[PDB]
Amino acid sequence: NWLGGLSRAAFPKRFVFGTVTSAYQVEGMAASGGRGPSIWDAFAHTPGNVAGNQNGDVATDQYHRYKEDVNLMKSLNFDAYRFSISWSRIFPDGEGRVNQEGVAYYNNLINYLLQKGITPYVNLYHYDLPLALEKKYGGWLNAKMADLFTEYADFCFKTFGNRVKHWFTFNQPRIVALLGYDQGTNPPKRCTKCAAGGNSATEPYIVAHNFLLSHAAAVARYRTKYQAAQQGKVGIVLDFNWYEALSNSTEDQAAAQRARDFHIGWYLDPLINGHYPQIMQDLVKDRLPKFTPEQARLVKGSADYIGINQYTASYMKGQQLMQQTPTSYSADWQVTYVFAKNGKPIGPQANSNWLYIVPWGMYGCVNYIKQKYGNPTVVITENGMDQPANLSRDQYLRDTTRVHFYRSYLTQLKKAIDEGANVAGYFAWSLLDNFEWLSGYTSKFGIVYVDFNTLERHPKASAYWFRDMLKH
Ligand SMILES: OC[C@H]1O[C@@H](O[C@H]2[C@H](O)[C@@H](O)[C@H](O[C@H]3[C@H](O)[C@@H](O)[C@H](O[C@H]4[C@H](O)[C@@H](O)[C@H](O[C@H]5[C@H](O)[C@@H](O)[C@H](O)O[C@@H]5CO)O[C@@H]4CO)O[C@@H]3CO)O[C@@H]2CO)[C@H](O)[C@@H](O)[C@@H]1O
Ligand SMILES: [Zn+2]
Repeated sequence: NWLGGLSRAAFPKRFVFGTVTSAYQVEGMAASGGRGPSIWDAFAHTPGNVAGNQNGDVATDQYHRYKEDVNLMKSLNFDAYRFSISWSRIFPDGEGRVNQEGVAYYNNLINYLLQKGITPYVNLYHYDLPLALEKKYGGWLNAKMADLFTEYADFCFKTFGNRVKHWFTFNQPRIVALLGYDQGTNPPKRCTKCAAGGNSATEPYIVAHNFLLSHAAAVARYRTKYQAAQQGKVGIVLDFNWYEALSNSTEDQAAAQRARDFHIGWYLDPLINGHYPQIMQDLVKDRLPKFTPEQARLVKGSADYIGINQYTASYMKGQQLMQQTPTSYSADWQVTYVFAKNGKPIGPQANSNWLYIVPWGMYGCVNYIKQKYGNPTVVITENGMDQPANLSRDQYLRDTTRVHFYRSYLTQLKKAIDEGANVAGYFAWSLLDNFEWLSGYTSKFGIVYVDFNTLERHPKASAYWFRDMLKH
């Protein structure tokens, strides 16, 4: 059977299923309704930055259509919806004056969700730093971001927190650090060679440190001011792809473990244990900022749950560790990526070149966190795959590969949960085809097809798969 034995009965009582979007990727009205620009508006409006010179000005127009989209998610039997608030739609300059029209939108969206029995899971930040803060403060390079972010979070808690009980601060700070400040391919386009300036060896570490301090400060504000009355939770969303040793050699096993530590441990060791991974301290040395005892104690235990975005897996090959002139965060790991073993690829690729379909990576990641970090409450906050550009509507709708993807990945998630992993929920990326950052509209991740000419929504086979799997 096409469900392959999956249903709500196959998961724990009260396990949460949802779909996910992010503000810039779906809302549209990017320069309307009082919204100020983000670093993504500026970046996407520069010729050559995004596929087809596309941008999120209109995107899926969820701003106008949100009731349609909520009706659709309810009809597909989801329990929850993860979306983000655009900082610059609330505070067009990132601080100071509140855009009341922006506030009204999120009130309307949250209220409709609740009216329809869909639980809002709300991200405060999803790459979309207000342009004004980038220009005035230097963005995430500036330790002052902790104060600026805390003040924004405080406003959101006060304004929405009587209704919203599930918050996330950040989405994938690793990718902000990597793409914004190591490779310089996402805004602010910083790197050692980059026109904007930068230093691929130092800035990714400064940026990560500031995300951690900002998360901790926002959570401290929630707990001391709002939580007694509101009784909600705040976590963080971190990407984690699985790393498997290419062989059972000491060097390959060490390499895979180094990759895990530089990828997820970078954030989870501070959040769970109050320090960076030992290997990162050993290899990165004075380029890795030091938490004071007070900061470390603020960061430790500051996530009520850990969101994990899980997509893919790689093999890892290792080498003797060597003294080397620092060049970048990526090069600091001293590992070699490998995508085949015994002459067989680890899995076929989706439309995105980085996205290898490897369902057992889901089990890898979930098991690893359970065993290493004392089984923290985890929520799978994104999982999904993409179709390419230029298909016909019907080809988009017959998304047989995506159906297989969800059945296989969720089977592997079920295996990990059945072995005792503390996973509380699962969210599909994405509800809708949307603006996929550098890929623009050339990458289709949705379980619902969006015709980008007419803006019409049409559920794909994977949407109906979820509907069948999730019927109550
Ligand atoms: O995209 C859907 C949805 O997901 C969330 O964010 C995504 C994000 O959009 C993607 O950009 C990001 O992609 C990263 C991959 O997950 C990650 O595996 C990949 O790793 C690179 C690595 O950075 C790179 O150094 C490495 O290069 C090696 C070469 O492969 C070798 O041949 C060469 O010899 O050596 C170099 C380095 O030693 O390769 C791998 C790629 O295979 O990096 C990607 C970024 O480039 O994934 C995110 C999720 O993990 C987001 O929430 C949503 O908004 C978004 O729409
Ligand atoms: Zn519209």
